[PDB]
Amino acid sequence: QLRHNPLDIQMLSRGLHEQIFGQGGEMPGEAAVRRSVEHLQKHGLWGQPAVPLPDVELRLPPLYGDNLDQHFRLLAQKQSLPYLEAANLLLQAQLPPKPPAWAWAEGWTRYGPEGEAVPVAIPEERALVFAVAVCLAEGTCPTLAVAISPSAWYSWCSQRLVEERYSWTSQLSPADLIPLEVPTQEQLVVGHNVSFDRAHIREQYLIQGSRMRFLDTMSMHMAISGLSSFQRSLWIAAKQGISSWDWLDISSVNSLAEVHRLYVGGPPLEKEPRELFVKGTMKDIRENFQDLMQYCAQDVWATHEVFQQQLPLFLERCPHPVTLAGMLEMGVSYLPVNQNWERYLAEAQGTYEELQREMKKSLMDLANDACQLLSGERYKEDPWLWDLEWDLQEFKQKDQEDLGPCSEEEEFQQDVMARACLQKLKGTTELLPKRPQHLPGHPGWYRKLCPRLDDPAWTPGPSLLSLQMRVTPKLMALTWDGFPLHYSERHGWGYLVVCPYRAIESLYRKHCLEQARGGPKDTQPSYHHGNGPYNDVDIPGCWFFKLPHKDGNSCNVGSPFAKDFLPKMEDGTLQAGPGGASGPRALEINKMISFWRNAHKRISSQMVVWLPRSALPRAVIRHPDYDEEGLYGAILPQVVTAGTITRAAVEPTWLTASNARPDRVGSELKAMVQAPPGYTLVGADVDSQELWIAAVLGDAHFAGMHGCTAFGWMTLQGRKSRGTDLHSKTATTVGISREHAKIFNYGRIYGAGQPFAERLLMQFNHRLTQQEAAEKAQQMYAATKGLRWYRLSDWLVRELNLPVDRTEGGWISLQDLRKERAWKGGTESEMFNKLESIATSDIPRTPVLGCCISRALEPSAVQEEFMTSRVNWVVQSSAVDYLHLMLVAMKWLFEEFAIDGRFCISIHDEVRYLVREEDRYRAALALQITNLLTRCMFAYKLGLNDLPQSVAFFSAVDIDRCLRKEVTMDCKTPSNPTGMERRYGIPQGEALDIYQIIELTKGSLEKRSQPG
Amino acid sequence: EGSEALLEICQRRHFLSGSKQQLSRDSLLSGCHPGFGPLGVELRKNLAAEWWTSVVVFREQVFPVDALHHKPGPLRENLLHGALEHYVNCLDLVNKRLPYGLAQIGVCFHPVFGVKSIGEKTEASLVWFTPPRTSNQWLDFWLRHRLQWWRKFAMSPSNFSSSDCQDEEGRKGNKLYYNFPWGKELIETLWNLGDHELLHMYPGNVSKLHGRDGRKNVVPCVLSVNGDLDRGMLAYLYDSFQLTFTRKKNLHRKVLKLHPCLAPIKVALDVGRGPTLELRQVCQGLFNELLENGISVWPGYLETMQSSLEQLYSKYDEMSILFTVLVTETTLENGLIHLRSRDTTMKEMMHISKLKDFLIKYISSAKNV
Amino acid sequence: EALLEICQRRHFLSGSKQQLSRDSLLSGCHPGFGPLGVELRKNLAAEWWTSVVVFREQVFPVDALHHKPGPKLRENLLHGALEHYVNCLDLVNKRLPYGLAQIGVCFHPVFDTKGVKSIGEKTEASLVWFTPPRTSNQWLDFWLRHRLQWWRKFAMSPSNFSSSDCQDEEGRKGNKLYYNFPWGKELIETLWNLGDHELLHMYPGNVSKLHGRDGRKNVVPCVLSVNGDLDRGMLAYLYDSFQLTENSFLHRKVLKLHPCLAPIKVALDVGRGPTLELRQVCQGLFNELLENGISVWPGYLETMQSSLEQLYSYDEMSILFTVLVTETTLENGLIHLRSRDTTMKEMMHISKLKDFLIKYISSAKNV
DNA sequence: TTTTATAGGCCCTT
DNA sequence: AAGGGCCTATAAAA
DNA sequence: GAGGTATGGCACTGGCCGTCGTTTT
DNA sequence: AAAACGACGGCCAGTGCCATAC
Ligand SMILES: Nc1ccn([C@H]2C[C@H](O)[C@@H](COP(=O)(O)OP(=O)(O)OP(=O)(O)O)O2)c(=O)n1
Repeated sequence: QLRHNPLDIQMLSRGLHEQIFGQGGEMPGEAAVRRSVEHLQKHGLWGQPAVPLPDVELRLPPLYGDNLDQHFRLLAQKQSLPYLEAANLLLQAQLPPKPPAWAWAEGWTRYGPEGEAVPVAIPEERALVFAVAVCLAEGTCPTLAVAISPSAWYSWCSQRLVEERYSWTSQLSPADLIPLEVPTQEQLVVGHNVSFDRAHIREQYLIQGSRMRFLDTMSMHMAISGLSSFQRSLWIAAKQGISSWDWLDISSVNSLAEVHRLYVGGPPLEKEPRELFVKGTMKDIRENFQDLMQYCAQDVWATHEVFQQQLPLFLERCPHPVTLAGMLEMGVSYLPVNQNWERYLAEAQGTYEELQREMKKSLMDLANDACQLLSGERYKEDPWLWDLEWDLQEFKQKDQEDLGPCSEEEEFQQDVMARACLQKLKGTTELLPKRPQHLPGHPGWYRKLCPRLDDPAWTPGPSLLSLQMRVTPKLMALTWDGFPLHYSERHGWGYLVVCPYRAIESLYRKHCLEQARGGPKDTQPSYHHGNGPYNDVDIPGCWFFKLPHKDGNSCNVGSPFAKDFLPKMEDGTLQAGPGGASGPRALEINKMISFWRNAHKRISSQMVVWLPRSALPRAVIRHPDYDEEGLYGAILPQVVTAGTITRAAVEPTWLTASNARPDRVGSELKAMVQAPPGYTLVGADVDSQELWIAAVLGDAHFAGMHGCTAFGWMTLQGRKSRGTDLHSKTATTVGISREHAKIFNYGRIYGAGQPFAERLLMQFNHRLTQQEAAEKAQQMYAATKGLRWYRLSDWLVRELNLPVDRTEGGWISLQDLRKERAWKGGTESEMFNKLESIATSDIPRTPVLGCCISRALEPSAVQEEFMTSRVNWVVQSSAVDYLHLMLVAMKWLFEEFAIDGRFCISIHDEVRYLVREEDRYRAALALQITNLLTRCMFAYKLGLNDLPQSVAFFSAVDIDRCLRKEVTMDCKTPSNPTGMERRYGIPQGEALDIYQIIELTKGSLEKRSQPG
Repeated sequence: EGSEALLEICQRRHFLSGSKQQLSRDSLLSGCHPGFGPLGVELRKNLAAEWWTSVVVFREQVFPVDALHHKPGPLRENLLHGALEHYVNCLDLVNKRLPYGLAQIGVCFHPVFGVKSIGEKTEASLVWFTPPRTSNQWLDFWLRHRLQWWRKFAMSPSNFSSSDCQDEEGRKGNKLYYNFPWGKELIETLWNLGDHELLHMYPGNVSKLHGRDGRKNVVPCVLSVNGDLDRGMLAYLYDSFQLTFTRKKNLHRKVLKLHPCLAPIKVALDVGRGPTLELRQVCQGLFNELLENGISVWPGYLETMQSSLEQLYSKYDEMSILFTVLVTETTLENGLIHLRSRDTTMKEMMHISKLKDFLIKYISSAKNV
Repeated sequence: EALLEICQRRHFLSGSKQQLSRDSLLSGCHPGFGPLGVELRKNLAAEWWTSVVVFREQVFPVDALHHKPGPKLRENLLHGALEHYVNCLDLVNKRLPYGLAQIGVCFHPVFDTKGVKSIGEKTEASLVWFTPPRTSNQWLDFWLRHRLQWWRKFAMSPSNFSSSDCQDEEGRKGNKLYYNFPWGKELIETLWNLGDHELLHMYPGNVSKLHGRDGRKNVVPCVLSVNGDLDRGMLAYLYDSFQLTENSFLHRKVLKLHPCLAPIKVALDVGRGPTLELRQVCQGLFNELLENGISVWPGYLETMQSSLEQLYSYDEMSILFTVLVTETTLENGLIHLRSRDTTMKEMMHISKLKDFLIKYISSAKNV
């Protein structure tokens, strides 16, 4: 049961290859083998030693259909059939007119054809168009909602809206949410950004799986007519007031109004002018109940019409059922949480505050000293603080001996006299200007730094200070290689009302003691070297240089306190004026707190719904880990199923959640998602998903072999112990470090070019002078993606009959008469050519699932305009197809073999499921089977039946109790210093190989067959 | 060094009493110093008040307790023993809900090498009875909170450091240090003492000591947090004087940048030149108003005019007074008074009616920064 | 009396029944005070400090050691103030009339035949007033007046606080203050005109260091020593709060302690209903009151396992007001408020409760 | 306010 | 090491 | 012909409307 | 005593830069 590829690549086991219908496949030819072997010899990647892989034999679950493609088609069709039926019921539905007036009754009310409002428990409907409104001021509890179903309107009101109550529960429960699910037959809910609506229906927070699925008009809109973020800016600017703009009239931003404009058109829909839910209070919502209900019904109606137009387009444009099934599965994602979550939040915030306060204190103290420079007018002699405003204003206008003690009446009269005399001054106070001044007796910059007194959140001193303010580098007197810093308007931060150049020169002389156009008047040269423009800004002493930037000379430095300047701080090029460790400590604090400063408003505001003991299942209740005093609940991430042009998921918080880092304050965020007692999380991340997709596409384009191209060979059988791995070979060919080679390759593969490589080379070794470095980059590119050959693609043979140049292909020749672009020999040239072919085809479609690109990216609309976007879209949408395949296969395996589990989360590469502790090992086996099947499906759709044993199975599945990159991570953070185990009773999980899983599970997914 | 100038300022500004030789580092750290001046006493009072507000006031399970100074009753070394004695009686306060504390601030006496003498340290102790299952967690909690409390009023909070330590009997604990210019000195100790001392204190029926851990009864583990408030006051005094440089040394202004909550004197009040009777009347009224709202004021207007405004500003800065208030002939006309901040040395105009509210808001907000 | 039993039960006084006796309490050898007693004594000391130190521009805090090094224990705070006198004279630029105030524990011998000898502790508040002799006696009367008023300030029966005049062997005037306990009068504060003999004996030679300015002339100050027992004062106020039976019309008993001195101002408790909702609302109100400086007894942490009458019989703890939060409060925000003094029950909105308590305390202070 | 039920806790049963 | 005896305290309640 | 796709925050700047002080018959 | 005008300041959108994820 051992197979080898004709390129001597360890293949799928002969036992398993025949089970993936390998028998009766195509036989690879001989000339293709000769060409591939010659290519590998030319790239020096042929004949390398191979380490055999232990072949895996196991009875696979039944495979339906003739081939794997029919298998996946059947599975996805079965999974999505009822929801397609419900969507068709919505599609071919004639709706009654909405009621003339709305109910204003607690709960659900159904409106009859004559407008009569009959209360109902839940809408007894299989398909609904849904829109939920929440009072943002009151928190996260839904306030009112409207639903459309075939021949029925429904409106739901909250008890917190109908009933006036002094207090409601701060901690939400499913009883507070709205009911939709029918008890024990499967429902479909359609909405615009339907995840937000889903987060407000109670039954979706139960641990058990729910047969209700969701369809998002945003996701389908991105699938059919979407645009990139740059394309979004272009579209918005064009509609507000690149050579071809034909794509404007076929795509729009994801807002419901413009989606209705594109797909439905006709009369525009008007938004709420006051935004009462977003801004107003609950009283405002009550006072405008009918209008707000009408607006919600308008949103429901617009979404319904949009869905009616979209569904035929989406089904036509993504014809494979796997895409729809994967979108439905991604619609419902579950994040289990416990009380620890809350503590986490508090702890994180507390830590953040402390780390902030310290920093602020430092900065504030500096300001409190800088004012002294106004006393001696020495601010104009300061090499940093002479740029600031130091203005001040005025207020507005039009011995005896011991007398002894005193009488009781005497001191009484003295006290009352003092009080009465003091009252006169208050009486005078009420005669001076109504508008008070803000620090008239302080400098202008210090007045800017201080909060105004009438601010509700006021703190003493210049509390507004932060490391990101322009004044802060001046206050710390930051010095770059002996140079005071400065702020040029057009070019950010660099290193150098009359400028004190004598003081700057004295400071530089002192620094040297501690250890280029040449105008001596005004702007000056430096006999020193560096990047940036020099003489655009005029200074009397002007050896001006821009700070180095990781994004080239064209870019500018917005803050010296950025995380990438900590290495320069440790080097000593960048230094602090006060000295010691004030600078390094400030940069360390900034590094620690940047993630939380960005993400606290999202993480804290995340919506938790806590299940009561009654909602808790009996398995959870009867478990030793069940703490009755504790709280168990869920967060439903608000994922847009297809939020990018690549149809990838978009979630503001959880798809960008940082992994645990020892310095990042809130980095234990994903670890805080902890399974309930009796349940564990079984997850896995795909091994080099994008790299392998690109490699297999290149291999299929070049020949019928796996690893026939050099890039595919490297991706399949790289090894860091010796050479022959991709990064090490790139480093050996170029001449720089292996980490630099890795960053070069990963930057390039996303559709990069010459400037990126030249900039990275210059940043890495300034010692290599610009043009030399450029040549180096060029050579790198000639090795990776060979030189372009135009091949008569500008007529061209007629112009060639001059005769001038030779050969049947071009040499990027330029004619300058003013009367199929391929690549050449290179390891990645074949995959680049395949990607360009897919991008430039008339209707670019994903090679596996056949999903089309957006109508705003089709060549007929964007001819030769967005090329990097399309070539990157090919790989990224292929990854999305891979994700959909995995989801469909996992759903099929769970529903087939009765694995008590649920889809938890998917972060691009990672997929994690919430399984029972009993069936965690069966779930791991199912995950391995699904990975094998998805890789084989990719291979078959490309054209190759066999699959390398290297990528056949997952590297290792993670069985844990929380989301971590590795089960061994203890998630030490500033906010979680004690560690995961010592803070909360969460032990380390385990990583299981395919061999370990099969040994544990006897190679079966059946509960009876599982050993005990 | 700048330590000599700081001690000279403290001696001159009545932060520390006694002669220069009596205020040696050994004398100060041992607790055998002659005593504190009024400013030092007030600073220590503010520090103890902040400790009480951060431990006792905002916790339902922490109660005040008074322990006697003499052990036999037929001297005191630590406040732990009195709280351990009061544990059973005070258990009734929480209906035996086990996690609860007894807090006390008082003077303890320590022998040191006549040939041997006795030093006094006013220390603040919290004895926290906790269920054993959560003892280490509570220890970590208190460690974090105490360290944060020490760093809260510090100009250079990094000087306050925490270390982990082990008992010879295997009991975990944490120590807190302040980095004086000569090195680190111990200022607070947190120990997980178990229940051995508590059990030895009540021989016979152990059921008398049982406390409720939720639905379970267990003999509590005793957590002892003991901080030296004298050494803390000394540390904050050293922290107010920046020993660091460059332009900071060019300024070279002798100021004690004490935290507003800890500064012994908040405001300084003085008169200018003009009609003395009216100015004295208005200053007496303002002084009474400010005192009535609990804001400490230094009555500089009672002294005649012998020093300049610069001399007054330097004297007040050495006394760590937050604000200086000047009443002139202008105040009699339009009611505006001159307010000078210690931090920025900048002068501002403020009307008298707004002064009390502004000062109270400043003091209250200083905690919330 | 039954008052001692109540103090034992309500954690005003610590120790057993036999350890708490009239002789033991007066001698100062009692085991110690309960948390409520400690808070009452702290409030009393704060009231003393606000009426003596911040009251006068010339009064400064002082720290005196407890052991008086040299091979004994402290008996009075006078010695420490006299030691700090010369150093603090520079604080006032030798402006002679000025004071040093201090509150601290002093030790005195105590023993009984039943023998050996024991040590008792008394927490005393001392004011040492250096005044020119020409007005010294006048100042003495002043302080006497003030001290008497202060004792009468918080007293339900100020007539029990009495003042007596006494004379030294060498003709120095002084005053004593007494409280009328049920068994008789007991001394609680002492004021003496000590001349300058202790001060001169403290500095043999260099008498020029002790000179203080008084109308451009230099004179050695006269020392006035005011010494009050805060322990016995707290005991006196406890006895004064136990004015026979309770209010309204079982003969239960209430301690009508002064609002400024009462250790606990308000008590918070829940009624019948959703425990989580009521506890959340009570926690919010508790945090609000603490942030506004109102001492609160957190009874909601025990729910309401006891009856309403036993819960009110807080009266033995001298709590000014009792607040009950029910499921009705979740609807309209109204809570039940019971006053200790009048025993009247009222409905009040939570929003007004903190303001009402603060205004009540402020008016009690200004009366 | 029990009383019977509910988890504690401690002495005895393969 | 288990589960099954003993009293036994708890908290909302028929 | 471009390192790609998303998310989001903070600091800084400019345009517009309300208020207040100042100036005219 | 009514009418024109300039200055100061707050609110919101746009822009640049930085920080996360895959
Ligand atoms: N629990 C995990 C964590 C990670 N990975 C894999 C997915 C990533 O693709 C891989 C990291 O690959 P590098 O880019 O770091 O490459 P290697 O270090 O694996 O390759 P080389 O041997 O060439 O250095 O880790 C995994 O399978 N399971």
